[PDB]
Amino acid sequence: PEMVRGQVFDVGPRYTNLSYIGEGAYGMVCSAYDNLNKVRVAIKKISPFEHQTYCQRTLREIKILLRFRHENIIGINDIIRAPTIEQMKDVYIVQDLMETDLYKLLKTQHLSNDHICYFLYQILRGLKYIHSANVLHRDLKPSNLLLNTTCDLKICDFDLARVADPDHDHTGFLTEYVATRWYRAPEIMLNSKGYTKSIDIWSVGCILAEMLSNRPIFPGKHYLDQLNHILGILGSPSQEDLNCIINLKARNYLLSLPHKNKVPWNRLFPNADSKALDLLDKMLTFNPHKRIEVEQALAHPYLEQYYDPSDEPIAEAPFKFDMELDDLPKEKLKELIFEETARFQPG
Ligand SMILES: O=C(Nc1ccc2n[nH]c(-c3ccncc3)c2c1)[C@@H]1CCN(CC(=O)N2CCN(c3ccc(-c4ncccn4)cc3)CC2)C1
Repeated sequence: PEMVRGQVFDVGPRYTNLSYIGEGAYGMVCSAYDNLNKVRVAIKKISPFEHQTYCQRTLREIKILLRFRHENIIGINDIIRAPTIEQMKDVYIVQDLMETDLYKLLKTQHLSNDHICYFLYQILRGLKYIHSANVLHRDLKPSNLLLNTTCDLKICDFDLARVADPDHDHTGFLTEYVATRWYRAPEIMLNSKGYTKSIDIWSVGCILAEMLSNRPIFPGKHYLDQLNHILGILGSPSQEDLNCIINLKARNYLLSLPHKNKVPWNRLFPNADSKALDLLDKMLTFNPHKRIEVEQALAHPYLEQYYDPSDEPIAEAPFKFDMELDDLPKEKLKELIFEETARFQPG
């Protein structure tokens, strides 16, 4: 078994000639040569079985991507693991190899408007399909948007994805959250568990702003500083939005703040297209109930050159009910991971 940066990649006969891409808490991602399709692929080695939370995230990643088939969503081409549950210690997930991600691209290049427009179109096209399956991505950010030189974009990383549950979205003020700080909607800090589609639209708004200036729009240094950044640009919420805030503590907090005027989008982004900023405004709407939905965003004048509902497919088989992985022990989750990966075994 070949080694990369001091890690055993036991991918067997089908995959050889490895090369390091990146790393994270999840494990390591590498490029490899596929000996059955004759093309280079991405392979990531995951070792989650010692903790329930790592098993939940691994089962979410696998279960969702196996049920999706869309041009703007990374697939899972193969999964390698041991023939028995007793011997399964690692899981290797094989995916299409891309050239870079939007995080890396924005460090080296300023994007023209027509690149921004096409990338935004693909993000929303993929998100329409996700949301049509009643699924929430919950961690959209530049490093989860994969790109190639032909400018194809694919959304990856569904380890925080959940089935939408608007009836159980409520939570208290300043409730802990797992998804990436800078892309969190204001309601996450005020009254929301991130169980509605609107959570993803806010993240897309953040990504659009980031493509317009090569800098994150709301770079909070810590948890409440994230809401300081959001309110710093959006200004004080309206009386109507305060009347929608649910929590006594959230309402008291917002009423205690000095009045702050809205920073105009054309001052933050003086060289941006006016239609891009009108769409940005609608995605970065404070009240999640008034925030634009994915189908409305695709229909916005900024994306009119690409908008074609007949070429923006939806899911055939939406997730009807919640996955219910929150109260399952790590041993049960290992069994489910084993069962979900069975279709890739020889025999
Ligand atoms: O899918 C992912 N990345 C991909 C995919 C295909 C690509 N093709 N081309 C590229 C590419 C990117 C950049 N530049 C050039 C090319 C790809 C990148 C990322 C990598 C990780 N993945 C999520 C994931 O697989 N999981 C969620 C987290 N989970 C998890 C979390 C933590 C731990 C953990 N274990 C031990 C200690 C601490 N934490 C274990 C499991 C494992 C499953 C999202």
